Amino acid sequence: TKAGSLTIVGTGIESIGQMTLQALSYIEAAAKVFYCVIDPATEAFILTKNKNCVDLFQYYDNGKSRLNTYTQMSELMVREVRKGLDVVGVFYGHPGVFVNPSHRALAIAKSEGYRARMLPGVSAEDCLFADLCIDPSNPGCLTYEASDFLIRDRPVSIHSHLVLFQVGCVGIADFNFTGFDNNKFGVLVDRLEQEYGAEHPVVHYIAAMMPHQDPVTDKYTVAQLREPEIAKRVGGVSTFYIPPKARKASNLDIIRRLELRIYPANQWEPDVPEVEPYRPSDQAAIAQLADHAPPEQYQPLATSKAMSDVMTKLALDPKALADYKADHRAFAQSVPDLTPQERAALELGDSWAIRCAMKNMPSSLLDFPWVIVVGV
Amino acid sequence: TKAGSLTIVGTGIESIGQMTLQALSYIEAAAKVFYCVIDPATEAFILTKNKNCVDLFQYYDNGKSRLNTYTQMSELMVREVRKGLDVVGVFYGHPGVFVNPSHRALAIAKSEGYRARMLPGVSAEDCLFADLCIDPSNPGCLTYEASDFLIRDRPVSIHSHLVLFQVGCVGIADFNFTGFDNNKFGVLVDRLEQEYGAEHPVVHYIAAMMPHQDPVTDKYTVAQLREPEIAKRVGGVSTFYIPPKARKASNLDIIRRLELRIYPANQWEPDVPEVEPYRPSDQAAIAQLADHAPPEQYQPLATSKAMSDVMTKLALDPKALADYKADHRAFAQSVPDLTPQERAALELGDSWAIRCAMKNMPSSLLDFPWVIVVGV
Ligand SMILES: Nc1ncnc2c1ncn2[C@@H]1O[C@H](C[C@@H](N)CC[C@H](N)C(=O)O)[C@@H](O)[C@H]1O
Ligand SMILES: Nc1ncnc2c1ncn2[C@@H]1O[C@H](C[C@@H](N)CC[C@H](N)C(=O)O)[C@@H](O)[C@H]1O
Repeated sequence: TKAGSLTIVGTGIESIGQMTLQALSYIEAAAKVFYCVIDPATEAFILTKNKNCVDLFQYYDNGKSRLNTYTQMSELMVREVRKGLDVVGVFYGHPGVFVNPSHRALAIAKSEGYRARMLPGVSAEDCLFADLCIDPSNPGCLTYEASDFLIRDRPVSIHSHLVLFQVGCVGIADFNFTGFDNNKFGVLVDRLEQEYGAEHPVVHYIAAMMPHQDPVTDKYTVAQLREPEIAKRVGGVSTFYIPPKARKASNLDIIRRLELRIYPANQWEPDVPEVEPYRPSDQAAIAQLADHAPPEQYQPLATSKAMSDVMTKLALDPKALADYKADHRAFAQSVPDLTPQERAALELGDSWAIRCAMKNMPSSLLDFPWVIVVGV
Repeated sequence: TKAGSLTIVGTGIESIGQMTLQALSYIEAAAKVFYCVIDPATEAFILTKNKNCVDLFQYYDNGKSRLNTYTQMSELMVREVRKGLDVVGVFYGHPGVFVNPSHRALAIAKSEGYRARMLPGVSAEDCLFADLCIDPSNPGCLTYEASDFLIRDRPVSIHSHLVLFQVGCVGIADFNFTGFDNNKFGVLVDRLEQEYGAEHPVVHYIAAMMPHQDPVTDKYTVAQLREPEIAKRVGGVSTFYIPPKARKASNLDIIRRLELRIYPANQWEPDVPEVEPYRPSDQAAIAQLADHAPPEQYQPLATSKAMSDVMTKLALDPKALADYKADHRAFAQSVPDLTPQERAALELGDSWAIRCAMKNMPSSLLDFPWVIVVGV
C-alpha cells in the first residue's frame, strides 16, 4: 500500500442538516480538509470539525475559466495525498453530481496508486424530487446539463421527467462573483419551445439552502421564460423541471410476454386526471389491517445493545472500521459483551450471518435482502 | 392550522452512515415513527432514537400484491396524523425514489390539510455515481424502472447514461421473502440487445449496505445476461448501469449561436480514448497556484461561535427552527451573545443579510450565490 488517501464527501444542499453521518465523521478524521460549499453556516460548521481546512472557493475569479479553477482545486487535494496524508475533499450537495474537480482528483489519485473513494450525498435533483413531490420511476427521468443539452442537441423524451441543471449559465465557461449575464438563455427557451411548445409548463426550482427558507417552486410557461423579468430570476442555483406532456400507451406485445394510474398524479403535468386514493383495492387492503399479524417468514429484530453499538461504531468511526477491516476475527474477539453468535457474525462479516445474529429468523426462512417499495 | 403532521425521511443506502443529520433529528423529535429499512443495524439504530416505532416491513407477504402493502404502509401513517400526532415515516435510501407509499401518504395528508414534507436522502443512484465514478452531467442520465421501461417501451439514448432500477423483478407485482423468480429477465435482456447490441457492456451494480463491504461493480455483456449462472446473481437490490456506446458530435448551429474531452473518461464506456490529466491548460493553471492570492471579491468567513451555534441548532433542532419560524425577531433577541449584525441578520432571515453577517464582504461586492462546479 502507498501512504496517503483521498475521500470526497458531500454536505447536501440544505445547510448542515443534509450532511450524512459518514461525511461528518470522515471530515472529523481527516488530516487535511478542502471544501467548496455555498452557505457560511455549513462552512463554519465544517471549520469546527477539523482544524486544517482550506476553502477551495477562493480559486474562482471574475473572467476566470472554471476549468482552471477545477484543475487547481483538484491539484491542491492530490498534492497533500502525494505527501502521504489522508485528505478529505468536501463539495456541497452530492460531490460527484455536476462536479469536475472531485472526479478529476480521485482519478489522478488512483492512477498514482493511492486509495481514493467518493461518498455520495444529497443532490439538488434529490431535493427536487422531494420538494416537487415526484418520483423518477414514474414516468422515468432524463437529466442534462443545460449547455450540453443544447451543444450535443441531446434527445428529449416528452413522456418522461426532464431535469436541467445550470440553466443560469448557458454557454458561460467562466465565473463572476456578482453572477452571470445569462444572455444566451433565449437559446434554451427556443429549444424547449421546439420540443414542448410555447404553453408547456416549466418549473423554476431552487431548493431552500437554509433550514427556515421555503424552496422556490414557481411554474412558468416556456413563452414566459423570454419575458426579461422572468428570466432575470433564473440564477446560479437554478434548476428547471419539465414535466411530461402526456402518458405513453402500454405496449401489447410486451404485456403478453410478461403475462400481465397509481395515486397520486404528478401535479405539475398539465392535463392530469384526478386520481382516487381509496379505490376498492385500497379499501380491501386497509380492512385487512384489523386482523393483521406478521407473516411467518417475517423476521423481528432480536439484537443486543452490545451488537447495535458495535455495528453503529463501524458506520460512524472510520478507525473502528479500519481495525475491523484489517482482521474480522481479532476485532470481533476484542469487542466486549458479544454473544457467541454476534461475535461469530462479526467474524464472518457476511450479510446473512449478521441478519441471523440480529434478527429472530423463522425456521421456514432458514434453509438475501428483498425490499421493493415501488410498483408499476 | 390542523394538528398533526407527516414528515418522510430517508436513511440512505449504507447502514446508518448514509443517514442525514436532519433525518436523524426528525426521527428523534417524532411522536410516532414508521420505518421500512433493509439492514438490521439501521433498524436497531432507529429504535434507539425513538420509543414509538413500527416496522412497516411486516406488511409485505409471500404472494401479496405490493400495492396492498403500500396502501397499508401509507394508511398506517396517515391514521396517526388524523389523531393529531407528528409522525415520521422512514424509508431506506431516498424516501421518494422508487417509493409508492411515501408519495401516497404525503398526498393524502395534504389533501386533508395536514402539514406534509419529504426530506431527501442518498439514493441508490447517488451511490452508483460515487462507486462507478460517473457524473450524470457527462453525458446525461436516463433513469427508468426496468418493468416500466419495457411496458411503455420507453425510448433509450445511446449517447447518455442509462440506469435501470428493479431489474431483479421484471413484471412481478408481488413479493416473496425468499426472493423473486425473475423468470422474465430474458425479456429485458432482449430489449437491451435490440438497442445496444449483444456485446455492449452492462454493469451489475449493488452498493455495499454495510460499512465494511465492497460494492458489486461487475461488468457483463448483454449476451452474458442470458447465461443462467449470471442472471441468477441479479436480485432485489440490483441496479443496472448501461454506459453510452459513443460520443454524439457537437451541433454547429448551436455553438455559433453560443459563440463558442474533459478528464477523466468514463471507464465503463467501451471504446474510450485515454484522456490526459495534465494538458497545457492544466499545466498553466497549476503554475498559477504559487503566487495565488484570494480575489478582491472573495469573502472570507468572519463569524462568531454564538452565530455558528445558532445556525447549527436551527438545522439540527426542529424545535429551535419552529420557534425561529414563528417569530424571527423574538427568537433573534432571545439568543445570547449575538452581535447587533448577527442578531439583525437572524431578524431578517435573508440569505444576503446572513452572508454579510457571517462573511467579511468586500466593498467591491457590496452595492446571490454562484458556485458552479461542472463545465462542459
Ligand atoms: N439550491 C439549489 N436548488 C436547485 N438546484 C441547485 C441548487 N444548488 C445547486 N443546484 C444545481 O446544481 C448546479 C451546480 C452544480 N455544478 C453542482 C450540483 C451539486 N453537486 C448537486 O449535488 O446538486 C446548479 O446550476 C443547479 O442547477
Ligand atoms: N444496495 C443497492 N445497490 C444498488 N441498487 C439498489 C440497492 N438497494 C436498492 N437499490 C435499487 O432500488 C430498488 C428498490 C426501490 N424500490 C427503492 C429505491 C430507494 N428508494 C433508493 O433511494 O434508491 C432496487 O430494485 C434497486 O434497483
